[PDB]
Amino acid sequence: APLAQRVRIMGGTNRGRAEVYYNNEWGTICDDDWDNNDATVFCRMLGYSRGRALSSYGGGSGNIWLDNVNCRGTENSLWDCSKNSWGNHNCVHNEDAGVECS
Repeated sequence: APLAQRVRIMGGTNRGRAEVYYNNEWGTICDDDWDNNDATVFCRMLGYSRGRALSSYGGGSGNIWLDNVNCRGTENSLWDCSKNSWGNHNCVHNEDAGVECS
């Protein structure tokens, strides 16, 4: 491993705006229907075991890629979740969803 893989942060929280990489650009997730099940799926992708949804975390820019995300909670990826068409939203970045992963 690189040295970069020989450090880690344990027993705390990673909290912030949830972003997703689609069509070669980072974009954000509207908080419409964004819930703990969605947050857990998102956080699982980063190797965490639980996510809590933070409504209207805000602060993003550019594309809003996802809206009305409706995960069962058991998906390995947001790509497996039911949601609006990618890039189909009626949102602004004040509504950008966040997560507290742990």
